[PDB]
Amino acid sequence: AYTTFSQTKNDQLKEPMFFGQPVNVARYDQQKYDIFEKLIEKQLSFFWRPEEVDVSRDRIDYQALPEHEKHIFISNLKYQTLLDSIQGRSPNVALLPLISIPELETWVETWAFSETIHSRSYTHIIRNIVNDPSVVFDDIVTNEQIQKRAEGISSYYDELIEMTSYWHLLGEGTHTVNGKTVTVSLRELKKKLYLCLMSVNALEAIRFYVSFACSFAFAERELMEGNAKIIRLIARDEALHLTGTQHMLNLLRSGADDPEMAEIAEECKQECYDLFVQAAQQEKDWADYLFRDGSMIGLNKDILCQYVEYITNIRMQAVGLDLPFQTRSNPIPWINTWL
Amino acid sequence: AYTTFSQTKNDQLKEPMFFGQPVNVARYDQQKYDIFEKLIEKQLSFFWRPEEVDVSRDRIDYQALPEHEKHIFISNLKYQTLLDSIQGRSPNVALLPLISIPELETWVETWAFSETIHSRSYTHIIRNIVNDPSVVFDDIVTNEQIQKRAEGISSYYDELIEMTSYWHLLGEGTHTVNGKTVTVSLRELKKKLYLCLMSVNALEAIRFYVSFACSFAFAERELMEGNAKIIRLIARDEALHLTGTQHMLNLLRSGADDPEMAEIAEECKQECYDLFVQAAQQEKDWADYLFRDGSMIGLNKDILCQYVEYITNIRMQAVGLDLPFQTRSNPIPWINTWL
Ligand SMILES: [Fe+3]
Ligand SMILES: [Fe+3]
Ligand SMILES: [Fe+3]
Ligand SMILES: [Fe+3]
Repeated sequence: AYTTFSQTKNDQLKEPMFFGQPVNVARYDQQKYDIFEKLIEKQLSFFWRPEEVDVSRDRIDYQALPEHEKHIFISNLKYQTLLDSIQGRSPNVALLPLISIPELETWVETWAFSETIHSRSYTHIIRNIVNDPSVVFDDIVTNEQIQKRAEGISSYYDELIEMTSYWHLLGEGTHTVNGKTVTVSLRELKKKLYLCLMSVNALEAIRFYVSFACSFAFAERELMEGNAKIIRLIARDEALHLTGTQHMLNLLRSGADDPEMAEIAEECKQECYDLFVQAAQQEKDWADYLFRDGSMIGLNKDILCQYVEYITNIRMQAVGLDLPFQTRSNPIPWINTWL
Repeated sequence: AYTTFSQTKNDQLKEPMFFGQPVNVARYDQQKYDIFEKLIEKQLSFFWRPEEVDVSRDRIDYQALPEHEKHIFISNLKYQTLLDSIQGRSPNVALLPLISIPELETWVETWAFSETIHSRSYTHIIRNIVNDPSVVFDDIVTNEQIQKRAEGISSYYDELIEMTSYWHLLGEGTHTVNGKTVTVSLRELKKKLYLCLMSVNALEAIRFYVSFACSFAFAERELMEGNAKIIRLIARDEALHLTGTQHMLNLLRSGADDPEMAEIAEECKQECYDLFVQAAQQEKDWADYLFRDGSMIGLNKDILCQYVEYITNIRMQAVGLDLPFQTRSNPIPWINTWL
């Protein structure tokens, strides 16, 4: 059974990141892993609000864009909004119940919070460039291309949450539920967690960076400059987010936190590799949708797909996966000005 | 089954606050209840960090305090830390899975986040006034007086979470779990939610304000002035927090959100009244512990108990409960300078 204040006095410096005794006292004078304390402190130092960015020129730019360029821009913004709708809530609902050290617990809540600022900022942008935001927001849910990605990404979270509820209620073992063989295994729940974090790492480290390239390609043409300033702030946060999941995954991998996780991560490695490859392929297929009606100065299906391969290689190496693509230089080095 | 991105395109302006379709798209161009949008905007405008307050003089003050005055101060700070350890995590774990409108979802995550800043600020204070913070933080978990209050407060949250997991997995009905009669009723889950919010409202609106009086009584003597400046910031946040739960409770009460909740709230009213009375009595009994070794200029068991009765009456009226105590003027009007 899960509890919001566990009554056992435990040494929180010896707890594992996940699945230990739920955190009772929230204290910040000591850390098992100070990366999480440093990320909290940095995310707090970055605190920004969308309304401090002038987006008033972007309506004119948007109106002046050719129709296929509107399609590129607004499809990209709808996807970002989709992704951070998930990211605003899911770290809290999915990970918080499983965390057993206070610095990780507070990082996850600071992370999710910073995502709601991202979500609020996409509303600020949408409201300022179209006449009827409802059209945009409704299309996020019903768009065939977008909901393909939503269903895959949300399933990593949903499956972790469902298994968690079974574990908190039933505990480990083979259980009878209405006459069904429900086998609750902590090793399996640990696998769901590790895969979910891998999917979240691809989400922030690859999927959002593909979208940043689209946003900044407009800024390179001196268009949608209010949008670009916001995305600069979002990208600076995203670098913190993906660093956190990088450290979670690698600490789980190393056996330094939980020795059972090290062998789980090895049994999962082909699964994780494949999950990352499928995400990169999905992002490549998304560029076909973005550029279905034509391309724009500085960005097209070919260039963006090169960038998918380039960034996927970097992120996969950083979590110890093999590289799925040929090594290559950055095909859009102008993006570095914005990151 | 709970889902982090529900694929049905729903009119979020017609959803109920709780138990409807989980929020898919996070948008902020429209609200069913704009109180939650206003609270988000205000809490964001208040963003502060504990390290911008100078607490360097408080170690000297603390050292100069007589031993019973140290006991008053540090017991109060341990309780505040206890309470916001719970408040840092519990809104997210307990309420987020049940929310079906985006402005409420984002308020709850902003609320919980602001609580982690409160928790970080108590670490900042503790670290700066004692030599060994571990002694303080360990006593929060093992202190007989403190864990009485922790167990009661956390049980409202824990019971709501447990019933939620049953509801998401099993749905409504009479179910067989390992041969047990598990009756999942949404009417009963709604009752657990409404009582939990009542307990959270007493927590922020009464229990913390009793503790604010203790902190500010030192500031009135020109002692622990760094602590007092932090608690001023915390109290200004707390006024937003309790306003949110006030509106949640009253909207549930009125039947404007969910007509089934209106009749549930009426069937719960004696229970809620009693829960508030028990909390006020617990806070009165806490003053006996605070002042067990003596009192200080401006604050003693009698005065603080008067303030319990005074503030309890105000908060209970604001959520439509009858007043348990005689009407009385504010016994500590100097507290208004700090609030
Ligand atoms: Fe984001
Ligand atoms: Fe992110
Ligand atoms: Fe607080
Ligand atoms: Fe609060």
